[PDB]
Amino acid sequence: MVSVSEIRKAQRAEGPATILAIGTANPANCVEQSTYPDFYFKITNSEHKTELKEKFQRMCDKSMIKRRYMYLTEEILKENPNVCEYMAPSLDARQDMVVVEVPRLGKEAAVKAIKEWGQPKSKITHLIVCTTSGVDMPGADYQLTKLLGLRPYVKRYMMYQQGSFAGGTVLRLAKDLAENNKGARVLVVCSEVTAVTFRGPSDTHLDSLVGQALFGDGAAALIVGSDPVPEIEKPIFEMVWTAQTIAPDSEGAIDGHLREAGLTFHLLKDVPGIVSKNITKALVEAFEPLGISDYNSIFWIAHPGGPAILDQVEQKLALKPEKMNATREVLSEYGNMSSACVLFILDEMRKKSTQNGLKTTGEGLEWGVLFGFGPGLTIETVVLRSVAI
Amino acid sequence: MVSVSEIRKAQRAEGPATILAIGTANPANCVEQSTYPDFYFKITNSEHKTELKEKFQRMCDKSMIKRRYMYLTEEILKENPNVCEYMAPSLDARQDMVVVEVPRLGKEAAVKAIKEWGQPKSKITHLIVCTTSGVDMPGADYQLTKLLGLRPYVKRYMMYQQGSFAGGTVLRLAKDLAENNKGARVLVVCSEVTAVTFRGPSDTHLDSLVGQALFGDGAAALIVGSDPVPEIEKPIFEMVWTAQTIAPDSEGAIDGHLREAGLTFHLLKDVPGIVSKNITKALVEAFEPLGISDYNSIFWIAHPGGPAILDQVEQKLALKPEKMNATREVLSEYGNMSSACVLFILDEMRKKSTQNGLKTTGEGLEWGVLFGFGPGLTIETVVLRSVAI
Ligand SMILES: CCCCCC(=O)SCCNC(=O)CCNC(=O)[C@H](O)C(C)(C)COP(=O)(O)OP(=O)(O)OC[C@H]1O[C@@H](n2cnc3c(N)ncnc32)[C@H](O)[C@@H]1OP(=O)(O)O
Ligand SMILES: CCCCCC(=O)SCCNC(=O)CCNC(=O)[C@H](O)C(C)(C)COP(=O)(O)OP(=O)(O)OC[C@H]1O[C@@H](n2cnc3c(N)ncnc32)[C@H](O)[C@@H]1OP(=O)(O)O
Repeated sequence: MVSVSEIRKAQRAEGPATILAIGTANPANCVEQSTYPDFYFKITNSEHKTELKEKFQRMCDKSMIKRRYMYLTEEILKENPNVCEYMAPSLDARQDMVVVEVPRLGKEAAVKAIKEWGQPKSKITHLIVCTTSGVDMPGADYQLTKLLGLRPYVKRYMMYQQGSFAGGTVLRLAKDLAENNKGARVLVVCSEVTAVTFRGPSDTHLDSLVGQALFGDGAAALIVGSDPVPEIEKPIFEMVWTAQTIAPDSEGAIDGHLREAGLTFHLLKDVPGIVSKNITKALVEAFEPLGISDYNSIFWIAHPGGPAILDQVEQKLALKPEKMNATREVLSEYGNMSSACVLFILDEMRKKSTQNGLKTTGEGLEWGVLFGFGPGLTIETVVLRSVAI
Repeated sequence: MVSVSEIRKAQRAEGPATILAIGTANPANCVEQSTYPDFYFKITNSEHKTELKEKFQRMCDKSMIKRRYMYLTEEILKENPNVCEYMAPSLDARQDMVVVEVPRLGKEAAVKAIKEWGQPKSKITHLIVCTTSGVDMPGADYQLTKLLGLRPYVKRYMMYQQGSFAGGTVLRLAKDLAENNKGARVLVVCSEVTAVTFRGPSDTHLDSLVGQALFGDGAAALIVGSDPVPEIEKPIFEMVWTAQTIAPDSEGAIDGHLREAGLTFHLLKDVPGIVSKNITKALVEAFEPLGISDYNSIFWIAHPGGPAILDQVEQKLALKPEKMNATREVLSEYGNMSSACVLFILDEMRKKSTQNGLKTTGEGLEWGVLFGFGPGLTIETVVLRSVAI
């Protein structure tokens, strides 16, 4: 009787998964980067560790971040001395913060993205929620469902404790959800709060110190779907091919452990050099099949782990300086927001290109690449195409 | 120049995601249910609590569980008194145990599945790993890549802190991964270890007391793929349709919080009646399109949260007593192993059907249903088609 192949032909979408809307949010508290070392040493009761402040000064001076947005305020840190210490039991206080903040911030971003899209929220068929800050049951995907008033049957993908490469990983997942299901509209939400990682300075874990110079909060939300309705929905970027890989020789480059003292990050190798050394290989796996080899001829999105990863990739490939502008603007204005970062980048780029009358949303170029970098050393690759105007 | 539609048509698979191999593993420590009450009340120094202990003994005797496999032994518990109190700082100790044991026990289940499949492990293109115990960076997905030797460019989906419905989630996931990607072969691994949730008794927290009587350890692994190679690969079940919903009036029915004291679970509503009240809705969403209304003419796989879930569903629907046989038999031999449990039920049903010479792997019937139940209160539905012989 019932035929599965008829069911399967009727059930699937036909074209490429497309980004149809993008919206972001950050916590109100703006933290200036120039005065941060003072603030950070005072609030962590470390003024006396004079030599360690000099090193953080330099790290912030070199970060290429102007400001960061943070849920943690001095009023909040005053109330929490165990979080200002380098290693004290604090996971219950940090979880109370981030199980609420993560979905609140996520909701902000998602309302934005849904207004842009224009279409009834009841048409949202799937939800991906991604965060590296805290875990809970029901997850932030269930909170976000309630907060936004999504249908209770929305199909949910909760991606918890992912790491900084996961803006790449949510795209890679939405691609297949959108593409395999006719009519599917996926609401994608990356929301990262560093309240779980903030800790005091320690002269014997400089790698934790580097983290403290760079990470910032932010959420980004996307509407993803295949076969857009022309002149009703508005394609921004199309996803064409994706990959995930683990660099050779990179065991321990980036690890993070959730413990009683919260999420402690540990940098045990040369991340800038490991990305730069393996990005060519990623490029040729993505573009060799498209016949493209000039990497200045595609538009770029690269998670800005730190400025050094960017310079060292730019140097290695001979990218023109201009290739990393969008990526650097996002790093300057918001710091490293982990998984959300690459999505703020995509907004930046598409906004600048439209604002400035370029021919496509990918800086006037046809084909583009987004890279996610994080624990494992993992590299996520998504190949994009822009959309005219 | 380059055609995205020609790429999209060449990239995607053609037929239904199909389950091609299933392997399971459990810790070697076998815990008998009949004597658990005495053992647990002794190892947690709670033998004065006579009324409570009697309460427990009625839960264990009604559980319909004969034994469970537990990584936690007497020797381990004796080096972790913090783990035997109801609420003592002990997440660091418990994480150390599960960050290692989850991947360890998944590897055992995966090797078994890979061996049944018969093909080179380098043809594994995607890996879904699911667990409610422990979180870490790089994740258990990374550990299992390294541990099994999969290619470094295996596409990973690390599902953390999911809970007990996530046997359905991982199949819903794996269906789109396999269907949208020509040649994709998805290794699926659910591995659950109750070391994060094990704790002593408290008379003001009987809900926690109930999970202590039911949760057990275990991992199950699948190979999922579309367009199986005829006579080289061997289909066991096909997936046809899936759904995830949140039952109405169930906020806080199952909560789980990861804290400095480990994973604590809270039952704030009536789980067995929420499930039973909402299970018919789920069945008509699933089977009305298929023209099927008789719920005894399909085969059944239900997450056994506890035996009252099963008996209340059975009574609501007037299921013959035998529908629930494979479910019940896994409950009896292993207890509630959270996400892994529904996968062990597929294995049991297909092994019994085959061993007894029935016509299909779904007990001789064509169509079946698999249900996952857990935090939300969430209901995961997967519609399955059996395979001849
Ligand atoms: C969320 C999950 C996953 C994580 C992944 C992605 O986010 S932490 C994730 C990835 N981020 C990174 O890997 C950071 C990469 N590093 C950078 O971006 C940059 O190194 C920087 C912004 C920190 C500093 O810029 P520069 O490298 O241009 O400048 P410079 O080398 O003089 O840095 C000054 C301070 O070096 C500091 N320093 C910074 N990183 C250092 C490192 N890995 N090893 C040693 N020292 C380091 C030392 O104190 C150094 O020397 P002095 O003592 O002389 O002052
Ligand atoms: C991993 C993430 C996801 C979690 C989700 C799914 O796994 S823990 C969540 C899934 N499981 C459930 O949700 C609940 C399932 N409950 C059951 O299966 C059953 O009630 C049971 C096996 C525990 C007990 O069997 P019975 O119901 O047949 O028998 P009985 O009623 O006499 O149970 C004995 C005692 O259980 C305690 N008890 C158990 N559940 C109770 C409840 N909801 N409200 C009140 N009391 C309860 C009582 O002590 C009762 O009275 P005292 O004798 O005074 O005799």
